[PDB]
Amino acid sequence: QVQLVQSGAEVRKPGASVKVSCKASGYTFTDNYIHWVRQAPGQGLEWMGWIHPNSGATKYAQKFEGWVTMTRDTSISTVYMELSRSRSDDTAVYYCARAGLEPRSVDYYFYGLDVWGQGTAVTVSGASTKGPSVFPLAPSSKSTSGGTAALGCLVKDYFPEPVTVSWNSGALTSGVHTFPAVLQSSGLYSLSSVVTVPSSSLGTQTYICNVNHKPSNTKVDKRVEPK
Amino acid sequence: SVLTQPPSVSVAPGQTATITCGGNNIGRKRVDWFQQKPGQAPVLVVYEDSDRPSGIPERFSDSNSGTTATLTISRVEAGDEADYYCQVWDSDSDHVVFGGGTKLTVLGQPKAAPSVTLFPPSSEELQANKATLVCLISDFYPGAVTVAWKADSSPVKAGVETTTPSKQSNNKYAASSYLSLTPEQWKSHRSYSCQVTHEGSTVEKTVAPT
Amino acid sequence: APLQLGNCSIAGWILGNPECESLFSKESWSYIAETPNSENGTCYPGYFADYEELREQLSSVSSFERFEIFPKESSWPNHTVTKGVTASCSHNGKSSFYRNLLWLTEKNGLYPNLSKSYVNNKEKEVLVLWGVHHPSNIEDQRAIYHTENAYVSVVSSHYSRRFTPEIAKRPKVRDQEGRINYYWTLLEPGDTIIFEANGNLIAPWYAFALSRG
Ligand SMILES: *[C@@H]1O[C@H](CO)[C@@H](O)[C@H](O)[C@H]1NC(C)=O
Repeated sequence: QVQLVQSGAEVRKPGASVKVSCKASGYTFTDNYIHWVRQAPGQGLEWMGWIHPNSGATKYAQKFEGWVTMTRDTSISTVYMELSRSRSDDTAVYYCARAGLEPRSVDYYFYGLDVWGQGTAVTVSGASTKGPSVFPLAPSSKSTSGGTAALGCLVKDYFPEPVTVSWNSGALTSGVHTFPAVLQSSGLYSLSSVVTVPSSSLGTQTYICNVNHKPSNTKVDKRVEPK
Repeated sequence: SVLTQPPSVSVAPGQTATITCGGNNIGRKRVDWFQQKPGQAPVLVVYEDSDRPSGIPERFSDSNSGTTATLTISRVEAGDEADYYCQVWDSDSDHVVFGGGTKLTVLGQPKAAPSVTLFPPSSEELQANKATLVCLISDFYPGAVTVAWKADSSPVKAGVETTTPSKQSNNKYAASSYLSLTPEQWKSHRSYSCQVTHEGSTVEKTVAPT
Repeated sequence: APLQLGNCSIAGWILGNPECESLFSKESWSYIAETPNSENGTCYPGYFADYEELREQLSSVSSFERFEIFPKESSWPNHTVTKGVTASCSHNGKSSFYRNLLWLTEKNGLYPNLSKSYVNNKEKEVLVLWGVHHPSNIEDQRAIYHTENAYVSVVSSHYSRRFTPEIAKRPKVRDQEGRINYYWTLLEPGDTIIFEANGNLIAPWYAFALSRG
């Protein structure tokens, strides 16, 4: 059946040349336009441009004009999308779509997007493997919702993913919630783990969070004390 | 052109949900709707006048009604839960402008309210010429919130990073927000506040240096 | 015998307006003046060249035969003929177009240069009508015809004209800011009419063989 298979995941440093392929099969390659869209993580779709295999014509969006370039190859039925210059904000999933929906009237002569690809994970945010810096979010101040207090530690400035956080070497499993990390503009991840513990036990019970970052072989344990 | 879509629309199973797409869009102007499930490529659901292409149920209909675009799904089921986008063709530049997006939530559990816990920068982090504020949001449903940081009642948008909501163990949604500030900036202001808005209601947490 | 044409005008019945043809057709007639304008005549805004001259020639025509000068499927292989319809010429709630004129659009992202001709062997003068589209916006011109410097050339032994349509936004008439100017000529028997265009051409579909004696 008609499908578009895209290139694999890509990791690049800022200023690098990001090139994404889009192979077409199941239909005559030189029939319809191919559109490219970019989706920032957990954000909307941004149109980039279109290229027609039959003619080679290209019309890019204003935001992407200049630094993006769409090429085509009828021999292999592949269209390319090369970003000459890259930045951290360009980290997104890139889709190639076929405009196989023929119009009906000259008043609305547009070829709608019907067949989509699978996406290409482009993560620029160029950094190197780095160990995590763990800082304790103390249970101090008025953190009492009644009998219970909240405490945790902050895993900051680590790369790549993932990291494993445990409490008291696995002794504390109830009330544990580890949040997903944020990809900062520096290209380094950062997440937080929090545990809801009774406030009465604070001062007598020791709360230690264990962080293991296998990509850097960094294992660190941090004691979270009130004050 | 710019197309505006509600961030989230909640509908109980069996009811009818309507998604709105606004802007100067004339009478018909094609108006194409797409469906994006988590971790999946967008799929076209309706085009032109209704016109469900392949297997989209007849419950899906696209009506313009003036300078607005409307997508209607009747007898909403679990499978309809996804993010829906509106797309038009601005003929002044031949640019395929997409919409903001709408998270259609099919209510399966009672709607909850966000829980906010804000942590001031730690003593050790300040010792490393760094200062970060951690705002943690949990146990809110539907999974769509807006986070706005304030510093002495002044809105702050510099250094703000926020995770997208994710389904937790209890099938609710959680998110986190961070404020990256210099040590001088942290103690320069008298107070720092984290504001979370969910389904209209707003929950505010404020911390101050010592 | 007279020629009664509904609410329609001479142009509407000769262009092939969707609502005009459902009322009347005829071969032998002597009177043609029914309604001047502001009626179902032109479902698409435009200018009819030599309308009064055509009215005089069409008056008192003894024999009238409608024939397909250019077959829809056979004539244009590398262009899309089914895409040409408009809401301003809608018939029975569905977008339509003139029955005697066919809109030519691009096919598969290209609009190849076309060269079609008709040789008159009917022993009767043949009425040929066509149109040239003037897009309201430049982007619509690129979408349908894939060329900005559009040219339409109609050349014969007796008639010869080259059209260079220009994009110009005009006041909305029948919900269409674009315009299609209509032109006609009479093909003497034994003569051939040549159509050459890279776009913006409303190629003829049906022609009329007529005699004035
Ligand atoms: C046009 O013709 C229809 C019937 O064919 C008639 O009902 C209508 O009155 C006519 N219009 C005018 C303005 O006379």
